[PDB]
Amino acid sequence: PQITLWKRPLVTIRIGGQLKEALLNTGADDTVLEEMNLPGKWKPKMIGGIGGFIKVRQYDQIPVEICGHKAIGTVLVGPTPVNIIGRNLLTQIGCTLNF
Amino acid sequence: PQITLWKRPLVTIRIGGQLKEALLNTGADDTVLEEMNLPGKWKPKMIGGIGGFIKVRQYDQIPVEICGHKAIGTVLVGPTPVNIIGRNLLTQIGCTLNF
Amino acid sequence: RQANFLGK
Repeated sequence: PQITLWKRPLVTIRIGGQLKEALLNTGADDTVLEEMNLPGKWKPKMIGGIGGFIKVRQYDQIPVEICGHKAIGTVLVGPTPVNIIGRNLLTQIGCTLNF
Repeated sequence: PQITLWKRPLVTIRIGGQLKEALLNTGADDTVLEEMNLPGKWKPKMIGGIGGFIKVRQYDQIPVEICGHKAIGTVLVGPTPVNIIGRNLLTQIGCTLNF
Repeated sequence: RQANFLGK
């Protein structure tokens, strides 16, 4: 697909048959999802942006289906206003910026 | 050019004769640079991120060259962790996301 | 991690 930047680059992802809308975010090193219950061991982590830091839980080797593409990696869960797909998963689906 | 996301997408930009490192951020609506002076009148605005709600200075119609592609639009200046090129300037240089 | 997301 070719996604233009006139609008926020929102696409549908699927995590364990829970389907949500998330932002394709080249400005994010990590993927951060608003509250969901993921299984497995989760470790506390702090991540910052504009405004400061939020506490999130880091879940490792979590399958994420982004637009037909099978993604598997680290997913952070916390009080993020919008769901974010970061560079960790973006690189796995073969995503680039082209101009 | 084509930019992969294994590393953060930092590029050199020229703004007011000055060269800076900035990050191509498709998860940012707007372009925010770290503290600096620029030519103008400016309106104060508030914008929010993962952390919350900062105060920035808004400059309108400012020329910025990104990897030599010419843009002219809004540029906010404030307490951003890194220089960020948002979607308002990314669209002008015809930047897209592909996979 | 700095997931520099922004709206406004």
